[PDB]
Formats: sequence, C-alpha cells, structure tokens
Amino acid sequence: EVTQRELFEFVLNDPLLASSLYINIALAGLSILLFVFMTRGLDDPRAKLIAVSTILVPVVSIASYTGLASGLTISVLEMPAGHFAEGSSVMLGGEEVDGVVTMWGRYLTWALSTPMILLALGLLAGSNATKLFTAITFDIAMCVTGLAAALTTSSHLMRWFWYAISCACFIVVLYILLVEWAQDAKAAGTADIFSTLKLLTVVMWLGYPIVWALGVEGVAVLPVGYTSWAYSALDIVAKYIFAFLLLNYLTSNEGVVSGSI
Amino acid sequence: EVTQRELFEFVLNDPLLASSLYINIALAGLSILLFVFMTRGLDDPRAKLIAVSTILVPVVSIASYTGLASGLTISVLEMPAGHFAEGSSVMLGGEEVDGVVTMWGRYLTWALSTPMILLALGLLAGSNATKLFTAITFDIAMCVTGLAAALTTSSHLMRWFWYAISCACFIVVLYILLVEWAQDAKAAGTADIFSTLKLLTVVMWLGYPIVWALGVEGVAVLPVGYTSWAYSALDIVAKYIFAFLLLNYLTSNEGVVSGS
Amino acid sequence: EVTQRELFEFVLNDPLLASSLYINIALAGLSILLFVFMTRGLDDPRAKLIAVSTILVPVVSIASYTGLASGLTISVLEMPAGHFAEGSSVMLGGEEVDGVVTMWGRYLTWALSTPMILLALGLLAGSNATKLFTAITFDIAMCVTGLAAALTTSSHLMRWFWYAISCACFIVVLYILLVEWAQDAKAAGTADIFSTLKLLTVVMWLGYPIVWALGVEGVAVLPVGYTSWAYSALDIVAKYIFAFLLLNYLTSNEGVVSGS
Ligand SMILES: CCCCCCCCCO[C@@H]1O[C@H](CO)[C@@H](O)[C@H](O)[C@H]1O
Ligand SMILES: CCCCCCCCCO[C@@H]1O[C@H](CO)[C@@H](O)[C@H](O)[C@H]1O
Ligand SMILES: CCCCCCCCCO[C@@H]1O[C@H](CO)[C@@H](O)[C@H](O)[C@H]1O
Ligand SMILES: CCCCCCCCCO[C@@H]1O[C@H](CO)[C@@H](O)[C@H](O)[C@H]1O
Ligand SMILES: *C/C=C(C)/C=C/C=C(C)/C=C/C1=C(C)CCCC1(C)C
Ligand SMILES: *C/C=C(C)/C=C/C=C(C)/C=C/C1=C(C)CCCC1(C)C
Ligand SMILES: *C/C=C(C)/C=C/C=C(C)/C=C/C1=C(C)CCCC1(C)C
Repeated sequence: EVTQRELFEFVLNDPLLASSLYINIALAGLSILLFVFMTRGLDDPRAKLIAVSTILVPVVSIASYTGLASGLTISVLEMPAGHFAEGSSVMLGGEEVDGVVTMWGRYLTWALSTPMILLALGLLAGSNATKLFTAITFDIAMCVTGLAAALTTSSHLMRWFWYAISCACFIVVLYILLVEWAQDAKAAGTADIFSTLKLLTVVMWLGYPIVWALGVEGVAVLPVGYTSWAYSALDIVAKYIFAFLLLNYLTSNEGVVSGSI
Repeated sequence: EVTQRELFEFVLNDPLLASSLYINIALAGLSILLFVFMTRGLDDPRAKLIAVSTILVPVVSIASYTGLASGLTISVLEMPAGHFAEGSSVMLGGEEVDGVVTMWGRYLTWALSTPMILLALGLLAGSNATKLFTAITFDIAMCVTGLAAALTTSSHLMRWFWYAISCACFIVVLYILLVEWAQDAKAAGTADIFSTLKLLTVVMWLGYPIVWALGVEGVAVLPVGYTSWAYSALDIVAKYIFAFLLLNYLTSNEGVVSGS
Repeated sequence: EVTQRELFEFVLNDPLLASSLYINIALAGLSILLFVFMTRGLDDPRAKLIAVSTILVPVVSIASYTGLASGLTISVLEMPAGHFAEGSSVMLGGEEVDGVVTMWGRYLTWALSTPMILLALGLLAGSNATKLFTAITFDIAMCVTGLAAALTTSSHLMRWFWYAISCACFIVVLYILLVEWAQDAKAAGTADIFSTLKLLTVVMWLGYPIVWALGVEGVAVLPVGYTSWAYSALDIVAKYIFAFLLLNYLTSNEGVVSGS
C-alpha cells in the first residue's frame, strides 16, 4: 500500500533522515568535480586506472543516495517476532503503517563502491590479480549477504545468520588488506601511503557492522534517523575523504605507480 | 494488481507495440544465425573475442525483447504530479487502470548489450585496459541511472535529475569513442572501419536520450507505441547493422586485428 | 499476500523440502572449511586463483540456499493455461492459496556459481581468455533465461520458448567443455584430471534441464518437494564433490598449474 511518493515525503519532513541523505548527494557531487580536477594531469595508464576506480566511488555514491532520497530503494518491512524493532509504526501518507522504514538502497551503494575502493587500494599496493579477485569477490559477497540480512523478515535468527556469513566474508577482505597488501606495498614502493590508507579503511569499515548491530536493523538502540546518519558519517570518511587522500598521493607520485597495467 | 498475462495480452491487440517487439525478436534471431555463419572462418583468438562480443549483442537483444513481449519486464507505473503522462489510464484485463505501461525491460537490454558493443569497439581500436574499464563502467552507470529515472514515481524533478546524471555518464563514453579510441585505432591500423562504426554508434546512441525526453518517459509527445518503435528502430541500427558492418570487416581483415 | 515467514514456515514443517535445503547449507558450510584447510599450503598465485574460484562455489551455495530457506528468494506463482500445474493450490500458512511455491532463488545459486566452476575448469585446462569469456557469458545467459522461464506466467508456450533459448546457450558451453577445453588441457598438461572433471560436469549439468522439464516448472511429474531434492542432489555432485576433486588434484599438482 505504501507508495514511493509517501516514502519520498517521509524522508523530506524528517530533518535527520533528509539531511543524512541530501548532504551526501551534495558531497558526492562536489567530490567528483574536485577529483576530476585533481587528476587532470595524469598520463600513465596504470595511474589513470587508479584514478578512475577512485572517482567511481563518489559516482556510485551520488547515484545510490539519489536512489534512497527518491524513495526508490526504500521499503517498509515488519521485523520478525523477538526483533527489538518488532511492532514499530511509521506514519506514512496519512495513516499508521506497521514496520520500519528500511533503507536497503545503502547496500547497493556498498556493493558497487567497495569493489572500487579495493581495486584502487590493491593497485596502489601492487597486488597481483589473484588477491584482487579474492578481495573483490568476498567483498561483494559481504555486501549482498548484508542486504539479505536486512531484507529478511521471516525469522530473527535468520537475520543474524546472514549477518554472521557477511562478517566471515569481511574477515577475508581484512586479512588481504592487513596481511597481504601490507607486504605487497613495500615491494611496490607505496608502503607509507598504503599503510595509512589501509588503516583508515580498516577502522572505518569496522564501523559498518557495529552500526548495523546497534541500529534499527540490529538491536535498534539507534532509531531509523540516527542509524542513517551513522552510516552517512562513515560514508563521508570511508569514501570522500579516503578518496581525496589517495588522489592527493597519486597526483604527486604518478611515476611511483606508473609501472604497467 | 495487474498480471503478467494482462500486460502480455495488452502488447498483443496493440499493433505498434506488438510489431516493435516481435520484429526485433525475429531480427535478433536471424542476425545470430547470419553472424555465426559469417564468422566460422575465424581462427585468431583476438579476432574471435571481437566476434563473440559482437554476437552477444543480438543474443542479449533476443532474450531481453522476449522479456518485454512476455510481459515479464513490463510494469504499470503512475507518474508524479506535473509529469505529462500523469493522469493517464490504460485498459488491462476487464478494467481501466491508472498509469503508464512502462517497458523498463529495455534498460536490461541496454545494460547488457552496450558493454558488449563497447568491448567490441575498444578491442577493434586496440584500446588499453584503462580506457575499456572506464568506458564500460560509465556506460553501465548510464544505463542503470536511466532505469532509475524511468522507475521513479515520487517526484517529477527527481526523474529529470536521474536523467542528468545518466547524461553525464554518457558524455564520458562519448569522449572515449570520439577522442581516445579514434586515436588508438590509428595505431591498431583500424582507423577507417572504426571511423565508420564510431560515427554510426555516436549518432544512434544520441537518439536514445532524445526519444526518452520525447516519449512517455519524458514529455510524452510520443505515445507508448511510438516510443517503443522509436527505440526499436534505433536498436536495429545500433545493434544489428552495426554488428554486420563490424563482422563483415573482421572476416576479411582477421590479420589486422590479430594480436595479444 | 503470502509473506516471507509463511514461505519460511512452509519449507520448515515439510521434511522433504526442509532437508533438501538445510542439508546443502550444512554441506556448503563444511565444504568451505574443508577446502580452505586443504589449500592452506598453496603458494603459487595461478594455483591460488583456481582454488579461490573453486572455493567461491560453496560460498555462493551457502548464501543462496539460505536465501531459499529463509523464504527471501521464494515466491508463489500461478501457472498459465495449459501448464500441467495450472489450478494448483498449496496452503500457505493455514489458508488454501492458488499457485505453486516457486524457488526461483535456485537460479541465483546457478548464475553465480556456474561462472566460478567454469573459470576454475578453464584455468585448469589452460584456456585462453576468449574461450573463458565465451563460456562464462553464455553460461550466465543460460541461467538468466532459465530464471525468466520460471518467472513467466503470461503464457505456457512462452515458458518453453525461454527454455529453448537457455538450451541453445547451454550447447555453447557444452561445446567448449567437450571439444575445445579437452584439446587445451592436453597442451596444458592436465588432460587426465580435466577428463574426469569434464565428464562429471557434463553429466551432472545435463541433469538440470531434465529436472526442470520433469519438475513443477515443466510437466510437473515431480512434486515441489521432489523437484527440490533432485536439484539438491545434483548440486552436491556438480558443486561439492566436483570442488573436492579439483582441489585434491590442485594441491597435488601445484607445479603443473603454475607453469613456471
Ligand atoms: C539536489 C537534488 C535534487 C532533487 C530535488 C528533489 C526535491 C523536489 C521536491 O519537490 C516538492 O516535493 C513536495 C512533496 O512531495 C511537493 O508537495 C511539491 O509540490 C514539490 O515541488
Ligand atoms: C553474533 C550475533 C549473535 C546472534 C544472536 C541471535 C539471537 C536471536 C534469536 O532470535 C530468537 O530465537 C528464538 C528461538 O528460535 C525465537 O523464539 C524468537 O522469537 C527469536 O527472536
Ligand atoms: C552482535 C549483537 C548481538 C545480537 C544480540 C541479539 C539477541 C536478541 C535477544 O532478543 C530476545 O531473545 C529471546 C530468545 O532468546 C526472546 O524470547 C525475546 O523476546 C527477545 O527480545
Ligand atoms: C544455520 C542457521 C539457520 C537458521 C534457522 C532458523 C530456525 C529458527 C526457527 O525459529 C522458529 O520459527 C517458527 C516459525 O516461524 C516460529 O513460530 C518460532 O517461534 C521460532 O522460534
Ligand atoms: C562506501 C561504503 C563502505 C566503505 C561500506 C563498507 C561496508 C561494510 C564493511 C559492511 C559490512 C557488514 C558486515 C560485516 C556484517 C553485516 C552487515 C554489513 C553489511 C553492515
Ligand atoms: C542496444 C542499445 C543501445 C545501443 C542503447 C543505448 C542507450 C543509451 C545511449 C541511453 C542513454 C540515456 C541517457 C544518456 C539519459 C537518460 C536516459 C537514457 C537511459 C535513454
Ligand atoms: C551449482 C549449479 C549448477 C552446476 C547448475 C547448472 C545448471 C544448468 C546446466 C541449467 C540449465 C537449464 C537449461 C539448459 C534449460 C532451461 C532451464 C535450466 C536453467 C534448468
């Protein structure tokens, strides 16, 4: 019964929710412009690959956040028995609707952007194709099983089982970042910048499953609006500032990563 | 709740709609047969890569069009206030239903076929991996944001914002075709044939956002039936004749494109 | 009206259906741990690429089967006129509901796992990029048109048309497996292991379109519960035992697949 328009209007009229969404559409757009400008002098094909992969992060982000803001990738789901958000109401259109406003579109943002973050980092670290393939495939599995968890309403236990599977995939990604590429970067001559970006990425990425657990999808100590801002704040650092820092290094060290595709 | 059968029946009984879909299903099938025949002499792995990528175009087209013809990838959507198609109704089953018959399945056709056209062109021009990656990623973003625009019913302005984002992605693809690959093709020794396929692709591709703006998705000067035929006509040229021209060149110049 | 919980409960409380799903979740899970353990000694990057691609098979399987078991990837569809399952009922929850419980989630299991099976096999056979690309693309087309067939309710004949398209794509994959990779494997020095894996794959894969035609999706001689177990039994072989065999060889011939 809930229409896209009703959800679009619910987001508007809800200061927290509206701001957490529209601020990122704005920051993503500005980031694209800034990043394109910064990388204008790049000529080496390998350097340009790192640049495009990084720039695709805010491109995916602006489109995906528009998906949420428009109401296209938002749904109202009723949580299963025992879920801390069970029996919640939302007030849409004009009546009280059972369920929780679920911004599942965020998982699309993650599924399409995290592979680009990983591609950029792997290339920076001088990774071989095997580790890149492993990091990217498990990263995608992580995001998709996370979406499945959020979309599951049949059983409370099932939701957390998906969450556990997602975490396991996340561990694969963390192992590659912390152990494999950490060492590869030394041979690539990007040890300093990779270690910094590696640590920044690990710290911020760890925040997502924590927010999931604490937010409306998990134990719900954080209401819908606050869960959204938690994710948007993480996104601002894990995507935009992260990309700005990587591009800052790249544009001053093209020769170091020049090599060959 | 409109059924898949009701939309399938709607396509039928509606001349322009039925013809625009089934004629492309038929042409796609015939194209695949012809292309397979045309390329049985190929032996070079690189020449064969270009050939398979090209043949995948009509393969995606026949499956995707069947998705539309069957009603599977069609939905009825109610446009937002201010949209020229808002207030429209359609006869489905035994009742009048509010909304517009939306052939969103066409976006699946484009999202799966355009990357193959780009891959064939890039390989032909001797493009490096970075440019191929750039062209294909932005091409997919263009098709997906285009689909998002067609699926947005909450706000008229939002629909056009998606449209703008999609256009920006399109500009990236255009730049690579017109500037980068045009130059790369000279080193690959395929400057002439690339020039022909490039001109064809750029002109035809530019037609899609125009049809979008004029059709039911946009200001609706073109009814659902004319919108479909407009897109179908473009597909015939951008897909089938494009593929023929490329394959006709490939089968006579296998030596030129042969490589790593 | 049918909720996710109702389909979730339908699977549970139905010994046949529940066993066919939850058993594969367990086998997939145990397989991942077993394979990771078995390959812990690999050092060569090419060998590791084959191992990870193979390991992703049970990874996709455990996630996909959970999608089915949870009810997330299951729907209730009413078959079209003429379909042998037309006018069927099921009793979702405690009410008699028209249609057939359709576990379309299986197609996601296939579309995501088969490419990994093919990439592993192709690499083992020392396939060039062209054949890998050809096999994988037509394999995905096969899975997606198969899904389209299962999801089509507008026409009985349309379902079989999709089926035909999917079969045509399957033939392409079979040709690469049986003719081309069989030859490549010789030059790669993996002829004997490939022969074993090739036979197992061709035989098991042939079973799916057979189960489709015989099950509720096709002529419906096999009820929903038996159709599920038929696919599950095939999965156990085409995925888990196939993976064990490939990995057992891989870890014993790391040097051969490395090259230099
Ligand atoms: C910066 C991103 C650009 C997207 C801008 C989308 C916001 C458009 C909001 O429009 C307004 O919405 C109200 C509630 O639906 C209507 O009552 C009103 O008549 C309409 O004018
Ligand atoms: C690392 C994460 C830890 C996972 C924690 C998951 C525990 C939630 C279990 O759900 C509960 O299970 C009961 C028995 O099945 C149901 O009766 C009840 O209604 C349901 O709400
Ligand atoms: C990493 C985060 C850990 C997740 C912890 C989630 C545990 C959920 C506990 O909920 C409770 O479970 C009981 C059954 O055990 C129900 O009877 C009760 O009604 C329900 O409210
Ligand atoms: C390997 C992990 C797989 C997860 C399996 C989840 C099983 C949890 C079943 O819970 C029960 O489901 C019934 C029907 O919905 C409820 O009536 C009952 O109250 C609830 O306790
Ligand atoms: C731009 C977005 C970024 C960098 C997103 C990162 C997301 C994750 C690391 C998400 C991880 C999750 C789990 C490990 C468990 C289940 C839920 C998720 C999806 C939040
Ligand atoms: C076989 C199909 C082809 C070649 C399709 C091409 C499609 C495009 C070039 C579409 C472009 C669009 C925009 C630039 C703006 C928004 C709407 C679209 C999706 C029609
Ligand atoms: C792990 C799953 C595997 C190996 C699945 C293999 C599936 C196929 C070979 C399916 C083939 C089909 C056809 C050829 C015709 C139409 C229906 C299908 C999808 C069942």
